[PDB]
Order: sequence, then C-alpha cells, then structure tokens
Amino acid sequence: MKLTPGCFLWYLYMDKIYCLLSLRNVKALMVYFHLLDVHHRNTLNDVLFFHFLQHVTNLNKSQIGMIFDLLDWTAVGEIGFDQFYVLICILLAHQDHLEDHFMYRHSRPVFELLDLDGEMNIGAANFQNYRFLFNIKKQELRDLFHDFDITGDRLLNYKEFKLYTIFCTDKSID
Amino acid sequence: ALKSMTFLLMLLLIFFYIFAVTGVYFFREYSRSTIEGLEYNMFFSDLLNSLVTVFILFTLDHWYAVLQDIWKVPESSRVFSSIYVILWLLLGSIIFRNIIVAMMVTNFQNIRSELSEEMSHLEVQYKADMFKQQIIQRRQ
Repeated sequence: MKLTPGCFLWYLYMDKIYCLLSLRNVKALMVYFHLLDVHHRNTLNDVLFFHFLQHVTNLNKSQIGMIFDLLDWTAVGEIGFDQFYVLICILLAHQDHLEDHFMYRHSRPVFELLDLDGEMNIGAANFQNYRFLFNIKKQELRDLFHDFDITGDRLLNYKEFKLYTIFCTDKSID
Repeated sequence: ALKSMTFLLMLLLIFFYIFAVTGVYFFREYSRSTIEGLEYNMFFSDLLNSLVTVFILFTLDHWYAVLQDIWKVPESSRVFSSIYVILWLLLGSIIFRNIIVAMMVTNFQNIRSELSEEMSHLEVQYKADMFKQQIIQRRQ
C-alpha cells in the first residue's frame, strides 16, 4: 500500500482542498517523525517535539508546550505520529501569506481545532491560544469575537463559526 | 456591585465634604462658648471632629440627645442652624440609603436578567439541536 489507505485518503482530501499537493510532503513528514521518534514506538516525547519545533519553526518553548498540550488530546505525555503530521499540516509554512487563507479554510470539520473543550463552544482561552498559534492583533481578535457573539454569551456555535469562516473566505477571495 | 460603585460613592463623599465643611462654622458658638456644664462640646470643635460628628449624624444615633445638648446654646429662634442640621441629616440619610439599596437591587435585577437570558439562549440552542438531530436522522 501507499503508506496505508487512510493516509492516502487524507492526501487526496488535502489535494482537493489545496491548489498545490506538493511532492512527498507526507513522506517528508513521516521521515521527520521517524527521526524524531527515537524508539520507533509510534510516539514522541515532549522534549523531542519541542526540539523539532525549535529547529524547524523556531517557536517559543511556552508556545511549543501549548501546541503539544492542545494536540495531545489523550493526555498521556506523548504525541502520536498522526498528531505530529496533523500539526505539521496545520502549520504548512505559516509564514506565507496564502498560509493564513489555508488556515482560514482549516480542515473538514473546521470547528474542533479551536474548540479545545469539545462542548461546541470556544471560550476566550481558546481564542487566545489560537492567536498565539496564528499571529493576530488583540484588538482585531476582540473585534472578531464581538462580531461572532451575536447573543452576547461569549460562546461560538458550530454553525456560527462555519458562517464566520465562510464570510471570511468570501471576503478574502473577493 | 462595588465595581458598579463608580459615581455614587463620589457623590456621597462630596456631599459629606460640602455639608461637613458648611456645618463647621454654623454651630461655632457651641464649643467656643464659655459654658461650664457641657459634654458634647468636642464634637463641633475641630474639622476632623466635625467629620466625626457629621458621620454620627449620617448614622443617625442619638440625634435627639445631640440636638438637646446643642439646645444648651442660646436659642436664637432656630431660624437657620437647627433646620440646617435637621435637613442635612434627614436628606442625606434617606437619600443615600435609598440610592444604594436601589442600585444594589438593580444589580441583582441585571444579574438575574443575564442569567435568565443565558438559560433562554441555552434552551433555544437545545431546541435547534434536536431539530437538527431530526434533520440528520431523516437525511440518512
């Protein structure tokens, strides 16, 4: 198989969701994970992930720790290879201008990435974590949160978040 | 609620300021009289003492006894002084007590209104939730 059928389907979805499907990007991510995974136990410790992030993205230690805490939903002290590949795809050379629009498109659900709680509501802490991950002004983030909170309960619904993302994509396309 | 204490305490302290500093030199002939038998003379003597005695008048404790002990001053037909202190104590006490209890009951009102609108929004979201669940079940 071409590195399992699930990864092939994920690559097909990425190619259908991005203009450029690159060349052996998933293979490069797998090789980087295998280099990071010293024991080859399909997992990596926090130190290895922090070292890889500092060597590649040159991110801060606190930001790397927050990203590892958000990505590791199982809370077992380790990050899986699939989680590392998902994080690398979420970054996707975030310094580029088109990377901001790609992150605005996000993924197929495009709701659970921001919502760390998982209760179909994104609080202020989740917005602060997203602003730490993706560069955005605090005033701009506050204005966007005020625009999104139509009811005023400081909660973001899945339909409301989808509508906001669709409006942002329509504004950026035009 | 004390965050909502923004301007009411400012008005309270400034009315305290103006009325106390006005009432310093109104019963001036009380401490500065040569009467041997007197025991509330120190109340109206100093500016800090004036603050203390108008705080006492605001708390409204033994105002009858206080006025009876200022009744030892030669009664000049009570034309301005007694009516001034009485109007000050009654107006300040009732107006400020009423305004603070009114502000705090409004604080409770808006706390409960925000709580009620949050539960109403939660119920509306739950209604849309099982409506979309029926839509999903039919779509399969």
